Amino acid sequence: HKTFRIKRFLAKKQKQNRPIPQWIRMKTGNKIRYNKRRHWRRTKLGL
Amino acid sequence: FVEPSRQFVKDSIRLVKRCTKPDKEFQKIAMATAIGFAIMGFIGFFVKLIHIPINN
Amino acid sequence: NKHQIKQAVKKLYDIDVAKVNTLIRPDGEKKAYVRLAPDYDALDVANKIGII
Amino acid sequence: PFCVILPEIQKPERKIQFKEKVLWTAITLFIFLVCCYWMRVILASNRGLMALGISPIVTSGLIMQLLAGATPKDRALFNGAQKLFGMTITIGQSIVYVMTVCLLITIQLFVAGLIVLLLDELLQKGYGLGSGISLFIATNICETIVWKAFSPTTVNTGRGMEFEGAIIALFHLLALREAFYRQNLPNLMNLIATIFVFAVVIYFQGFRVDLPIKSARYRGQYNTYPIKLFYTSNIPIILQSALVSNLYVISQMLSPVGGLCHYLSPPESFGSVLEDPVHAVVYIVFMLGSCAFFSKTWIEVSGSSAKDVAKQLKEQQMVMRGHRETSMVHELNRYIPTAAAFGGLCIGALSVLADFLGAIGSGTGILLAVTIIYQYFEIFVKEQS
Repeated sequence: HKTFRIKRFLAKKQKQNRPIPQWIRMKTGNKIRYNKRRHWRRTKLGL
Repeated sequence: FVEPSRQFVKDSIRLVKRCTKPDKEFQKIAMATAIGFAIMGFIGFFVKLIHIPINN
Repeated sequence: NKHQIKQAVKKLYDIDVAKVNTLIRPDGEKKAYVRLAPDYDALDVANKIGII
Repeated sequence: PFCVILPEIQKPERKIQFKEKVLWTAITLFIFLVCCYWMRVILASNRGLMALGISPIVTSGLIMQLLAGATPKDRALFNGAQKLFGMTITIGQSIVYVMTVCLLITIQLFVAGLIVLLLDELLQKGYGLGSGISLFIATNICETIVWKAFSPTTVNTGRGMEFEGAIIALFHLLALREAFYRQNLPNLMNLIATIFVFAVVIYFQGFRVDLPIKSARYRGQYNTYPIKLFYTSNIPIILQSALVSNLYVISQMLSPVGGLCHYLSPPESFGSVLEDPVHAVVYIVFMLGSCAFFSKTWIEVSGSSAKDVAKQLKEQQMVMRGHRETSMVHELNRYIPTAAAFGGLCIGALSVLADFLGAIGSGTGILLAVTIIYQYFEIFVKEQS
């Protein structure tokens, strides 16, 4: 039992839980080395 | 009983529809391939025109 | 909605639709299963579209 | 136990520039072409000590490999065993020449025993102009390219002057009859038809179904596995139909354009020949069906079927975007089996179109030439960034 808004929030939170693309490490001024990753057990969503 | 025949041609049709073909793209791809073929044929013509002057 | 999806499919691919089922995927996209009319082969239509 | 007394030869193991291969490996064939079954000639060569030397050298390798497949101990028997059949193949053509005091003629074969044996192993290393197909393209294109140069250098006349050429003979003819009789030296008209065949074949060469493929571990770039429309190299398909045609002819000759059994024969005429279609239309039907039959069976034996391709992709860790490993085969089966059947049919149909139009090379054989020259084109483009 979910609402549409909760489900959309969950979908957005799911689409953000991926590693960075590797080619971004090759850019000219890149300071990132890895991804704000979230684990369902380690950290809980704001609900 | 002729159904497999009716199958085969139909599958062939599908392949032609699924196969990527040079459409504007026809001009570009065909021209590039024809230029390559022409230069390779010119190289072949040049390499195989060396033994003639022995008879003249 | 199902009416709009059915009409859009009919107009875009010049075909008939038997029915439409819809779900909203857990990534937020909406997926539609469009069952075509019995007198239409979904395999040939898919080949026309480009898939399969 | 008696075969462990023959050594082998060495090979280089270093990077070699392409210029050396393109400049040096393409030469030294003039010695075999010093002298340049007339219908059967298209198989390997024309002269009956020179003989051919194309089929036997690769035949020795095929025999040694099949004996191996029927380990350092067996490895030492590879390069050593070719010399065992090297003398047999050379004398094989000569003794055939004898049957259909003559023993003194055998002295002429002394030089020819080893002329091509040395070149057999060396040409393979480098660019990749091996498998004897480099020899075939050189001679096949030669009959097409030197055909133009024949007219200025031709000395024989027959009935009209030819020592000064025939392409431009306005003084000889003129008024001027540009529509001359193309029964000998058709150089003026066959070039018109053949260029059409070159354009159509290359267009059908680029047909392929691109299958989305991705690495099973990395997210990002997507590659495509190309399934060509032919999906089979032209040599496996066309040879299997060329060999049977040659095998048919030699059988009838031992047991056909004149004074010979004409039950089965390819049509040959300027324009069109038609007296009984029950002969002409049957020829193309058997030609098209055999080609698809040969192409469909080749993938089953060459390890290029849908089942084998998936094993290759699984080994390389490549997967379909949204399919399991087991669904690799099914998607491949959507295109692979029908591409071989239809691709073999198309390449056979191109030969019929090539033969009917009367292009350079009598239609057949140019399909082999256009494909192989394309086969090395993909190497050429990728080696130039």
